[PDB]
Amino acid sequence: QIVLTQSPAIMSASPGEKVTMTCSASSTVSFIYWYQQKPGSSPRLLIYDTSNPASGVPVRFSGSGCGTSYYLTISRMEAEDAATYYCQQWNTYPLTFGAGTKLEL
Amino acid sequence: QVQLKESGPGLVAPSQSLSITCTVSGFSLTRYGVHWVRQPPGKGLEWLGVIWADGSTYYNSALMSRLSISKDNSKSQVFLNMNSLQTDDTAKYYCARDGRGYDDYWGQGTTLT
Amino acid sequence: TNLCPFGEVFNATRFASVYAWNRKRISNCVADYSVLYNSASFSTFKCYGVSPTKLNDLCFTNVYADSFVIRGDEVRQIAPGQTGKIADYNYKLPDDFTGCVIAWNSNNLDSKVGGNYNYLYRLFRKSNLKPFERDISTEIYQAGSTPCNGVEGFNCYFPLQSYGFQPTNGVGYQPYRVVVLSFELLHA
Ligand SMILES: *[C@@H]1O[C@H](CO)[C@@H](O)[C@H](O)[C@H]1NC(C)=O
Repeated sequence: QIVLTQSPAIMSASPGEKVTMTCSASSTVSFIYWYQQKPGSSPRLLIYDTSNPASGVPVRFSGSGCGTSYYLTISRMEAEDAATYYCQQWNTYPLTFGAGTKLEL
Repeated sequence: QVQLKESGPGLVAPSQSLSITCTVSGFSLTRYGVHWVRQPPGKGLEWLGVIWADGSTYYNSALMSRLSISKDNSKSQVFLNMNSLQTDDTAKYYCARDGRGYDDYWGQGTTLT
Repeated sequence: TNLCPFGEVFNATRFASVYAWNRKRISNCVADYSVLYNSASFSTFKCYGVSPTKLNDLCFTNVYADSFVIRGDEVRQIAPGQTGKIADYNYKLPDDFTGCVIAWNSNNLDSKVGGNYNYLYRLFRKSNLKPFERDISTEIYQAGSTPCNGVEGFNCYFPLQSYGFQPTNGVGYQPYRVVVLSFELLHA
């Protein structure tokens, strides 16, 4: 399956300007894993099935989706700096990595 | 600590070959699985991945000539070698392990070309 | 009079493991099977006491739907009267039955790279169940004359174990989804 991604280019005036993340996929996918990256250096940290967090991440996250399209929503604080997101599917090979670019300043 | 570490990263040459090794400690290669992912400069990452107890292999690639896994299964290291990899690939190479879930740990190595 | 609908029963996602299965009740709707006839691609239908022709113009007094995730050998096991791990431990089904049984293969969704451990099944029991009853229990199994005192040890096992389904799965092993319906012909 190929997956396709959209992103804005945007200038903020405060936190609390709500944020949405989206991925769209060529064919049915049942399981997806949810990841955030900070620019400049790229360790990896994971948010997994049922959208429960790993250790060491803020509590305010929730994710629910519909077929060929996945969404999770974030409201406040450091994510405005910190969030770049990738979406990946684990139902059958090859495990395509996906692509994109996102920024806020 | 449970650890992944990167060893003999490739260094600049006119010759287009490059080598990199990654080393694992605090778990055995017979007990979990480790997955290998590559990033071109200025681009998203690109993936090669396999699930095993030991000795198994799985691949999908756009090109596979000279290409199959290379491994020193004394727990010492995993190894990559390609004739033209310097121009084609590997600004950075990354070393990563997976378990059943929510136990996934990542190591980063930087390759000079 | 209006749609039930069936789509919430059949089409919906993330349905139950073999034990702690679920029961749903359906009333006051149009049968309208023709949409099922057209849409279905289901690799098995078998019906007991009824035929797929002479199926419209039937009034069913109560309708119940039960959903499962299963490994293909169990798909033959789910027939009445059989023997095996399932028929002994889990979801015993009586020979006196009036339903019809539906199965389709979910490997594109249910299987997992690295295994979908969340599907759980029970391996030892002191006796074998009567039809349509559940157990949700744990009392550590003793395989000797001495106790293992409610803790792990010698000849002492936890009764629960995890299925694995993968890419390139054994075609008989790989996961299946099974739905069962029960009817009585006594009242509108
Ligand atoms: C199942 O749900 C999907 C959701 O997009 C829909 O496209 C499809 O028509 C549904 N199938 C049936 C049989 O209702």
